[PDB]
Amino acid sequence: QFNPYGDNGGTILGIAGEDFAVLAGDTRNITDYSINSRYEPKVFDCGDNIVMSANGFAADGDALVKRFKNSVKWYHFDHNDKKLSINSAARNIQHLLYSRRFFPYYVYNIIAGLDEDGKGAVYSFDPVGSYQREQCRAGGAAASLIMPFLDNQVNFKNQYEPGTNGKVKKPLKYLSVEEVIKLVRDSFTSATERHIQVGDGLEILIVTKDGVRKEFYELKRD
Amino acid sequence: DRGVSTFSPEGRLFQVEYSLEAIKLGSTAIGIATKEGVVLGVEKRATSPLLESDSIEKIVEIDRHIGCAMSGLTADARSMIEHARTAAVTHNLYYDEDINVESLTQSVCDLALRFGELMSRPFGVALLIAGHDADDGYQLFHAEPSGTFYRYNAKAIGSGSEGAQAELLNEWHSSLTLKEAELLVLKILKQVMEEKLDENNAQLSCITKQDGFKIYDNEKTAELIKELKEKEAAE
Amino acid sequence: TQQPIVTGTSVISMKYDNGVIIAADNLGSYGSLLRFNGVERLIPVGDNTVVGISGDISDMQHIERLLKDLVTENAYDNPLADAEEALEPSYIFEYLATVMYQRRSKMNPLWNAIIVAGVQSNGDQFLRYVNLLGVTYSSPTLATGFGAHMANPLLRKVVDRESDIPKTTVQVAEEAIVNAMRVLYYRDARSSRNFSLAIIDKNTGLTFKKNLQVENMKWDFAKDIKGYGTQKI
Amino acid sequence: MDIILGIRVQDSVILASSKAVTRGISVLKDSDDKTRQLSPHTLMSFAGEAGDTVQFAEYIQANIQLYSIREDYELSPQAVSSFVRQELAKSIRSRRPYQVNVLIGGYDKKKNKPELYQIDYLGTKVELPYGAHGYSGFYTFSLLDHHYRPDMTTEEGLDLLKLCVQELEKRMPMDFKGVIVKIVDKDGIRQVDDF
Amino acid sequence: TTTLAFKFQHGVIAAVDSRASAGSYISALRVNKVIEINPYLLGTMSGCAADCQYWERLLAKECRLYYLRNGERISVSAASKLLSNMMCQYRGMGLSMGSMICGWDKKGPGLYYVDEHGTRLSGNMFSTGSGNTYAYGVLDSNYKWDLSVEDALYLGKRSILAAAHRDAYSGGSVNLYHVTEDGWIYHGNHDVGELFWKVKEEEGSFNNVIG
Amino acid sequence: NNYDGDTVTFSPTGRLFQVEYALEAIKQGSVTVGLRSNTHAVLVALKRNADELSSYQKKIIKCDEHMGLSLAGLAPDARVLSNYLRQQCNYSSLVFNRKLAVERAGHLLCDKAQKNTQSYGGRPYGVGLLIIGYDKSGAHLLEFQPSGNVTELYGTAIGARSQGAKTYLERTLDTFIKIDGNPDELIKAGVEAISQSLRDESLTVDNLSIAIVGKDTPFTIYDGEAVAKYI
Amino acid sequence: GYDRALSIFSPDGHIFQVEYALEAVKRGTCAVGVKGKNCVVLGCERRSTLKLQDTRITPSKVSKIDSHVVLSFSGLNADSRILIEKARVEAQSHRLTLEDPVTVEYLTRYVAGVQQRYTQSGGVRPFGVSTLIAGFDPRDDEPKLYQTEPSGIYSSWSAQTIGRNSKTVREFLEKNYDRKEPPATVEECVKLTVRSLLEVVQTGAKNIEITVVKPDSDIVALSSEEINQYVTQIEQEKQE
Amino acid sequence: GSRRYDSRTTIFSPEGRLYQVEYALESISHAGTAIGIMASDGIVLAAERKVTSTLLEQDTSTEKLYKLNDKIAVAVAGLTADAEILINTARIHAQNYLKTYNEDIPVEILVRRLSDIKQGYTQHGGLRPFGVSFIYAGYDDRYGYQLYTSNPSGNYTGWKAISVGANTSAAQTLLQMDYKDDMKVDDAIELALKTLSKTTDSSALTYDRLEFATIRKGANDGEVYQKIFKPQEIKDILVKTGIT
Ligand SMILES: *[C@@](C)(CO)[C@](*)(O)[C@H](Cc1ccccc1)NC(=O)[C@H](Cc1ccc(OC)cc1)NC(=O)[C@@H](C)NC(=O)C1=CC2=CCC=CC2=C1C
Ligand SMILES: [Mg+2]
Repeated sequence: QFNPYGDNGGTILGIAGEDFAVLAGDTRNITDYSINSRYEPKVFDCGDNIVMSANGFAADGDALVKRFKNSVKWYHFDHNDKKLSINSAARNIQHLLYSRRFFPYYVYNIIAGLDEDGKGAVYSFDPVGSYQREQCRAGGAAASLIMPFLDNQVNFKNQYEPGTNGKVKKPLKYLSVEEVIKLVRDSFTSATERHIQVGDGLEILIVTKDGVRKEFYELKRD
Repeated sequence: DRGVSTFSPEGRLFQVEYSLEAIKLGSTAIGIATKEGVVLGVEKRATSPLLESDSIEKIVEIDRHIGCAMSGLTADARSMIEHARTAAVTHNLYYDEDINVESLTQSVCDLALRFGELMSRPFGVALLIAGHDADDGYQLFHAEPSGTFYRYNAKAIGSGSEGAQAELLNEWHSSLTLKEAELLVLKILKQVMEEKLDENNAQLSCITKQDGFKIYDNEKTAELIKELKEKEAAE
Repeated sequence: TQQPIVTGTSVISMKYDNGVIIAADNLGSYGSLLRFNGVERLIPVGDNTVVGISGDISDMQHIERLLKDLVTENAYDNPLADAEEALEPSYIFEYLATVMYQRRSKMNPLWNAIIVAGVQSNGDQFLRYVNLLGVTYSSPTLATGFGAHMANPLLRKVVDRESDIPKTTVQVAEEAIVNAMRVLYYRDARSSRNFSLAIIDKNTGLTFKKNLQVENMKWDFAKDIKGYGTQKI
Repeated sequence: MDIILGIRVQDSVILASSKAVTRGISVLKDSDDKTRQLSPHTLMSFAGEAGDTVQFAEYIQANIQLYSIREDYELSPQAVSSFVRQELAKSIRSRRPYQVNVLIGGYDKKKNKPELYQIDYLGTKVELPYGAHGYSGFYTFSLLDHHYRPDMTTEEGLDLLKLCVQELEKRMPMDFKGVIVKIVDKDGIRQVDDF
Repeated sequence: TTTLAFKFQHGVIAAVDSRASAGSYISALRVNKVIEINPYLLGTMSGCAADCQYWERLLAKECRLYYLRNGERISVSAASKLLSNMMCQYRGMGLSMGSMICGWDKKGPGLYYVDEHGTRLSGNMFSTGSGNTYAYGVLDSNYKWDLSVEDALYLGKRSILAAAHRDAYSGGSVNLYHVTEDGWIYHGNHDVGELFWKVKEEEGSFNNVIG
Repeated sequence: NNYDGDTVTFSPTGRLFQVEYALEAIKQGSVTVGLRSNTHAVLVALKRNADELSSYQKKIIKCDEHMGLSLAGLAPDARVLSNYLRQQCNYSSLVFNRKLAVERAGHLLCDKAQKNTQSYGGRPYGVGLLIIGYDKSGAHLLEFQPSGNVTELYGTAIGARSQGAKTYLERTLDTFIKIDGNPDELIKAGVEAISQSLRDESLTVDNLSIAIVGKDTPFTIYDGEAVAKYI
Repeated sequence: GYDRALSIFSPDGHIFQVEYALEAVKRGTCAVGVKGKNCVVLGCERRSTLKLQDTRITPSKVSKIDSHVVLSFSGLNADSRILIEKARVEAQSHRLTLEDPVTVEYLTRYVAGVQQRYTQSGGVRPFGVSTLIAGFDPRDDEPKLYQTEPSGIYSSWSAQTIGRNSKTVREFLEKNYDRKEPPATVEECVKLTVRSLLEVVQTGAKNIEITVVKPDSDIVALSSEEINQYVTQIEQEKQE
Repeated sequence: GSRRYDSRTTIFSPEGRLYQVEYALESISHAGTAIGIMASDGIVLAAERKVTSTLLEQDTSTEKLYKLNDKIAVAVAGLTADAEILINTARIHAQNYLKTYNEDIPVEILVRRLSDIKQGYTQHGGLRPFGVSFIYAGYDDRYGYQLYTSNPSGNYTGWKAISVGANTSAAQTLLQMDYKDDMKVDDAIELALKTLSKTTDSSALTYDRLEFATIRKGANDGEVYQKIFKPQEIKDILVKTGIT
């Protein structure tokens, strides 16, 4: 029997700062126990200061991104070159996903950018369209490895202030872009060690009011 | 006979031009755009004193930030309003935001030329679409059955249109207040109307960023009519 | 939904400094039966692209016709059909990729794995893969079926990453491909000795080699092997 | 839903229907009214798959109410029961059938007679002196066979109905949370508020 | 999930948890399971996240169009029915959506339970989700019509807490709402971790648990 | 006369009057000018207002990053045809990863307009279009007529009083074609060309509309104070 | 299918087919609607050219759309049946989807929308019918009276008449009906409705039909003798 | 195109009349007269065949009176072919009703259905209307004995006595004169034949130029019987009433 779905592996990670946002993902593409590509870009600049990554089944992910990029194009045509806000993009993507409620896009989607007040924003989706705005999210193969690390190191969960003994929490101080990129690289280095589908390379897209910037880092190729 | 989508030797669609004649027979509707808001006002024109005038609904809400006035075959406007309301709320569903006044107007005007041998004829009604959005601010549009729409600082449609438009030519300036615009609509309506203007045979409305689209009470309009009479008698 | 009947095995390829190489054997298998021995699975499109196909042969012949028709249609009302507005490898690939993904979304796939190899207008090397699921990826080396498991490891020793491409000559790349085809003949039960090889160079153009054979094979050591453990004679 | 009973006495029809509604392992409601008035002298109780029951009943209700307005006339219980049967017989061969069993209790003003019709989801209609759907009949029909007379009063009909519910409450494993009882006679439809 | 909602003298309380799961994995710690359809209408969510969001936001579109056509707010009864009719179109197609439509209209406070089967029930108290049985236990033993706004809010809060504790697929935080004739009022996000220890000390409950 | 009731009827001399009447609508429309060099292509359009309170009707529409047009005649028909181009440009990108050739875009418009001239019930399009673009064979300018006829040109003009601008371009042919790597000078030549079609009125800040596309220049429209530079 | 555009604009901006549909209404028998303080009355003319008629079974001029709303008309009789049927179907459809009976304003808006649709749809002609729609909204004691016409426009009326010689009876109503103090009782409302028809009807025998609609779905049709008593009392006061 | 040849069958005149309906009525006025008379104990249907021939097989012929079901019958005036199209539709509608409700269709409901079909041809479709006028004679347990008429406009009305076809003006005057409410079937039979005998365009009214039928409760106990008269039976009733 024909199985229309597949698993191309990979892992993605989005973190929202005070006035910036990052969307990272490994560059490895796989089927079963083989490597297809050591460098196959997974996170894309979709225009209007928005970045997107659809992780899971690459064919469905490429189709979704291609469709949203198209949605942005037609948003400009129909509404006098108006900028598509990150919240408006999120809602638009919900309807793209639910259009296939009965034959789903087999992908975990994340977008990142800046809200209308200039603050950092990350939006997370499930395969059928449920979404919400988040501060921190890891998606894909090694999502379960990374998310707890982010709960601990980004939102300071289970961390209290010494001397008080559990009475007073660690205060929620914001993170700089330099501090975030460290947590991203350590997240992917750790995931690469313990997950066979993660490796080869890491590509990070950083979003600020100045625009979209890229950073690439090598990972273990085994 | 002849085609419905036929061109005249002058290069105009017969049916579109004939629908414009029907709009000239309609009751007067006026719109004035200012930096404090856009005012919409209409002549109700009851055919008999037994007709309960408050049931005459020639000013209509499309969204919280968009209003609409009509003139001509007003029955034809109902499907256009229904489409406009649907388009406005549907865009809010897809994009989690208010829809631009221009984009709404364009969606309404796309229906216009969907006629042939689709509906059997063009619409016999013109619309004044007034609203506000963050990008272009306070706006007033004139939507015709030709599918064309012009933006206006001030506009009059209906039977007393060319007389009212000439008056709007002189009176409008870029520093008009909302109160000044209200009195100006009432003034020009009173000038072109057959019967004597009062709170029962004429209606006012406005759209502001804060309060959104509001139709004026008969008690509220009555005070603005009394305020008009006194200021005209003042000189 | 179907099942493949008459099939073609591995298609292998790699980039080198001035272009791309692609190769595939000339066999059409019918299950375990080596039924057809004269099947060409590399199909040139113009003088700048070669499409290598594995999987179901009836679906291959269908694709072969789509491409032939694509060239015809591109020439229509196109004075620059043999120049600026000629078909590019990227155009041909994206067309096929669109077709493959549409067919899988109708649950009626073209049971194939395709590699489009070519050289673009600006001299850039093109090498991208697509299959019955509409899955696409690109790499300095690409291979289908058994080639993915046995050929890629050998070809990745020559071009392990992007920076190794300018350092790789056509002689070295062709040698690596030919060695890979020999290894597949040793170890793939649905392969043949006879194969075709195509080189698309940005200077010398398209070279299409037919009726190639796997040679310099090692079998002599077989004489010494006796039994399955304890047998001496 | 679970249990629906019906009995036709001398001058009226009495319908009893359980109050329970269950999703998963939780009883969401214990006061549910599994019935719709089709016309002033015609009542229909129902039981079957979740959702389908109310949708079907309301659809029938709308059609009968439409007939009443059009003709300014109440259809006989027999006519209504035939209409309902045809809809169910039409439904069973559809892509997704409506899984609903009904009892129709009505008073025919022309003949001055009460009438009870039992119709299952296949479109199987039978006129009866007393009826039930599902497993309800397994426990109650022996009592009704014994005690039922056609000349019974409404009060005697209620007493025999109480005995049926008591037997169900004793021998059924499921808790159906009692029943809402309604009486259909010449004066119309009324609910017995204490049962 | 665990959601609950109940009518009382001073309107209707609505309380939900905030957990989301993907097998044994907790996919989200803080999801919003209430939708603000309008200033006087709320909608709880339980089941498939996508289904809950899509259809309840589509309900809001349809409730908004009602206001524009009629110049009047839709009733809770009519709103719940529009939603139940949507469910009947995709009858047997595999949707999973359990919701309570809470609000205040001309008949007073209104509460309707609606599920994917097209079921539509009116009532004074409901609770949906994997942990509804735990919430019902607290509600049934402590509910009155004569509850004060302060005591009512606490009941719904405490009822979710009970479920969050025992039910493995319920927890994270508690979102509270109170619906009045002037509209709904949000009564905050309450972390269960902190709330549990607070309630344990102040109430004396959860004696078995050590802290 | 008797042969102008519909588009499906030839006259005794072999003329299609409904098409000719549609052509008349273009002549009533406001003037617009098109011209190109080897590196860039430029559209210049005189916008028209209803009165002093009204805005100036937009004349130029973007179709893709590398293609767009200016209109003259029935604006709604231009919206339909431009929407069709947007879809065709977009089909070429999504399916073939290929920017649509300007020549092929003209062929598609020709064929779409033609179907309306041979069938009963419908009507010809009542608008003329000037398409500019930059593709793999350089800069291009096309003139579309609703008869179906599409023509590739160095420069042209359509609308009321368009003959004046067309004569100017016919004289300036050798000069403006050589304006390579200089967008501002090519626009100047277009603004000077459209000026030959003006009477009574002159080019003001909210009257003039300009668009340009080129080698390293996406299709962009200039309105308002952005064109004050060229007045 | 037959797609021919029958309703189209003329050079002077008129849709003749819609205007000729109004002429069919002018030919129809007179219908009148008067709303009192706590009721609405619908009066209807019956032309006495047709005797040997069976009044039991002959279609009545006033039709119930729901238990709380009624519809009378003037114009083509066959056309009116189509509007009434559609209206009745929509009334049940509204109860089924929204769980409330239609308001009088909503039902009118629907019927008016149907009439409008037939003025710009291909292959169809307009309804040669104008309607008077009256009733009381659910849980409301304020009377409602609306009018519709072939073009599709509708509006609310304190009192209104349509059909042949409607110009005359409207003239009567305009001077006799006081807005500040409408018919306080049912008697006064019926009396004014009968008086208005007596300006046009001819004989006050079987030519006048009266239907009283009160709040909370209380609708009754008066008999010949009941109406005849009003006719007697009016003329006896007139002899002075 | 095709528009050139369209007659436009469904339009109003400037006076607000439907051209084709009015012209269809003009056609019907030349058709053989049909009369219906309702009595307390039954209904009579009488109709005149148009200029017949001696070689016409009368006993197997049927051009005027048709049976819709056991309780309802119709008299035809106009195009016979058009009438048969409608009759077969009405026969099906009556059976659909019986299958659905398990009760015989009420007379008015059947009449309304046919009249609605006629109405449709005047408002949409661009086709010519049916050039037919019916007299419906029927019985049900709600209203008892009933007479209706429908015409090409799709408008229907109830009657105590009525005529359609030729000379209806003269025929209606004669019926209005001699009809009384307490009348019986045997008297109504006599009135129907006497009216035809005076209004007919023929020289004399004979058995071979007539179709006749009665609907009587004159059936054994509480039930209704339809009697389509045979040629010999029409001859006998003509002698009995004293016309021949
Ligand atoms: C209980 C947690 C039961 O698990 C609730 O019923 C909860 C309701 C709910 C959650 C979020 C939003 C609205 C309502 N249900 C779930 O969390 C639900 C459980 C579930 C799983 C699978 C099925 O179909 C077999 C039905 C029910 N979980 C999900 O739907 C999963 C797929 N959701 C996510 O993974 C997910 C939702 C989401 C929202 C925003 C951002 C990220 C999100 C993710 C990753
Ligand atoms: Mg690894």
